[PDB]
Amino acid sequence: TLNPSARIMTFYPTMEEFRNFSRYIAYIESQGAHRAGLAKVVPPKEWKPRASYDDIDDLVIPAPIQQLVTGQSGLFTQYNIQKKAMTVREFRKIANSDKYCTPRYSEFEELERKYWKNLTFNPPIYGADVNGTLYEKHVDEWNIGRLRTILDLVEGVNTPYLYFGMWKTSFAWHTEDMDLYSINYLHFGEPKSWYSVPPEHGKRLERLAKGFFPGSAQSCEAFLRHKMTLISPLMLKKYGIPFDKVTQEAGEFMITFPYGYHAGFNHGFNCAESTNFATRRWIEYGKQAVLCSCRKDMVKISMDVFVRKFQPERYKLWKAGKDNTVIDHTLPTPEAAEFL
Ligand SMILES: O=c1[nH]cnc2c(-n3cc(CCN4CCC5(CCc6ccccc65)CC4)cn3)nccc12
Ligand SMILES: [Cl-]
Ligand SMILES: [Zn+2]
Ligand SMILES: [Zn+2]
Repeated sequence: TLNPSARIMTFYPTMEEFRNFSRYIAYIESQGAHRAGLAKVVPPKEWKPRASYDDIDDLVIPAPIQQLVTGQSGLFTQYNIQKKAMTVREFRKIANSDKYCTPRYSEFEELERKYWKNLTFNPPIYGADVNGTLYEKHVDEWNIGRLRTILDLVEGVNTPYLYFGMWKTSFAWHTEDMDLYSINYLHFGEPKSWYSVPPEHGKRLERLAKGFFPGSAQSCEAFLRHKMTLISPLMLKKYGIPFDKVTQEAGEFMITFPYGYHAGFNHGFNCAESTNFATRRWIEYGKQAVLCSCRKDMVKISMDVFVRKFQPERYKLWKAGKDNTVIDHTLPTPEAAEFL
């Protein structure tokens, strides 16, 4: 009944609302935010995670990736080529050069058309998965480095990663590892555009992708976890896959929800910080997540600790294999009770 449209919702918390992260996640779920699989949270103007970003020029990007894209007719495969380490200074120079800078554009629709028309040409460099934070030590509100969710019970899923983008750099269709939530903050720079498929329609996307990449499907059941498959919004529209789009601007947060498929691209030189987190609602998703058998650096979490603590009644039944729980993607987290 809440957000029946499953459209991306935007939230504007006051400084008071913003102070308790986990409570605010529970609040947005009470509002139906989770149904779209992606939500935007604009922080109060007074909030800043770092005073300035002018001291990061010598920050090392250990493994930049040149993103080679192959395909046609809205279906593409992205291949990553690891390049040697570069500084933020060397990266920003390449990002803003004539070769790699953002093209001239009026409306977003124009930039998006240029993205889908040129993604296979002039492969850009993505300064992705840099272990680190740009948050100052004293920042207690929405600190990606120290979120303090139930995911902390596990103790690279709890650690922050930095992503230095340039025009046309992309993230392929995927859900988070272990079908967890994620938080993404755009520290500075040019926007980041996102596409999302509601969790309730996530199996329709997987079936479509399997139909298009049968070689990839037979090799690995969870082949989208490789984060190599790019599918244009027009292909999604053509095959009746429901989706929504949103542009994230500097100083805004994006939340991805369990089993929320998302993809997107960077408009130009930017920097985003990201991590995974959990709520009590996630435990069932973690228990039922279809994982990637083959690829290296694929995250796996032992669910045992979570079932023992939050589902003790179900522990023996689940470990036995008799746990037949069916996930209702429309239900908010149990923590959302105080708002319902
Ligand atoms: O703007 C974006 N850009 C890039 N990526 C995005 C994105 N996601 C990326 C992942 C995979 C992150 N994951 C971290 C741990 C790794 C880094 C290297 C390593 C080594 C061992 C184990 C794990 C890992 C693998 C990789 C998930 N979501 N979602 C939304 C937005 C973006
Ligand atoms: Cl800069
Ligand atoms: Zn993601
Ligand atoms: Zn695999």
